[PDB]
Amino acid sequence: NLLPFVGLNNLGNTSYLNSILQVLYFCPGFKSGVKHLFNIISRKKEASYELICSLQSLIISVEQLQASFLLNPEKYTDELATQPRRLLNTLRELNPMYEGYLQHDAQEVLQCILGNIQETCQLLKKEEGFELVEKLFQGQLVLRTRCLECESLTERREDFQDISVPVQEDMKTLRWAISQFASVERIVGEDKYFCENCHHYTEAERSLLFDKMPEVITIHLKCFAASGLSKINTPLLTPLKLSLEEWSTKPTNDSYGLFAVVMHSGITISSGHYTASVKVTVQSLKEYEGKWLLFDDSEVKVTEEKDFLNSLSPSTSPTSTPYLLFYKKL
Amino acid sequence: SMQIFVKTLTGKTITLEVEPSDTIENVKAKIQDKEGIPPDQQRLIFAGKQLEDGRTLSDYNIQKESTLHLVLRLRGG
Ligand SMILES: [Zn+2]
Repeated sequence: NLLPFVGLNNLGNTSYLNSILQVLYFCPGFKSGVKHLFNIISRKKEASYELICSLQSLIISVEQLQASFLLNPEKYTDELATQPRRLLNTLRELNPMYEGYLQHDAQEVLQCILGNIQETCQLLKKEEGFELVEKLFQGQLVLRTRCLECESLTERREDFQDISVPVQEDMKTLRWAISQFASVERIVGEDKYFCENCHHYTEAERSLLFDKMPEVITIHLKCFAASGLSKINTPLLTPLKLSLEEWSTKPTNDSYGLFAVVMHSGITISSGHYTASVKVTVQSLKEYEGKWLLFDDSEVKVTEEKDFLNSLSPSTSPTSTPYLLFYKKL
Repeated sequence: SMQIFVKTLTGKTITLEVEPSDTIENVKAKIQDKEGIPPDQQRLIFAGKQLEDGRTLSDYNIQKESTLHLVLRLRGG
């Protein structure tokens, strides 16, 4: 009853990395981009590159276990899993916080992996598919400020790789959370704006607008609070399709579809368990299209669309708190 | 000295008066003055990159009206 989907063995408190590695394995274009970069690096070596080499090794390991299970599904009884040992080694080389067997942040290790892939790409380009991370996960924000005295407007451009929205004000929807992120906010009182046109402290309106859009939208859910830090376990009402046109600098028809969720389990923020849900997009590998795989380290469950969407609801109070949502451009 | 914005855990924006020579530790101490979060629990994201302790804001090219995003660490494993 094993599915033909390769889980990842927990190597000691490493579910933070495992759920991110599953979401990245199923991200559309990330495997192809890594293979292209690895071809480049391997030609260069036959003529910092270790994150790419060890991600490529992990990707080929997952592919070959899937293939061998589909060939002889009898040699596989307990689980179909592999170990990301070499890539954990490479992450401890790139960042010493991952040394040992402590618990970490999934969004932080995702940010580390993607930042280092981007640095490797910039190195390869500067030395010379070199824009893998920029095309997949990076967008533009326009951060506009309006002085409420003189009503002048200043703008900033900033890059982003995910939208960090709140889950609570201090049932709510993802649209509410994105409005709390990008709708016009009015900064007053202790947080007055310094206007250079007035040469004074003024009240100001700030608003954000999505300018250039990635192919994958990552929503980082701020499911944590300060009073004394606690975890908010009540989710937002999460949609399957998302449009960001309400907060875009131009009209768009580009909508997004939810394809991956990273969940946290635990009543505190200092410990817990990370799991990944992934939507699936040789004939045996099409009875799964449109279905949701739940990755609990080496264990892989399947789930139907409607059951998965129900398990996310705040009304059916879940113990797995959604933390990272992944939407791809339809 | 310049003014920068910090979008906090509730999405609500605060301001900070900083120097291009202030370090990420000093920025985090000012955020603690305003929010009550210890600097070791703070992660600061600017333009998609996390700001590392030991560096300065000029290292990251943070200028007047730059916005930091404040998140915490949700530990799991
Ligand atoms: Zn003004």
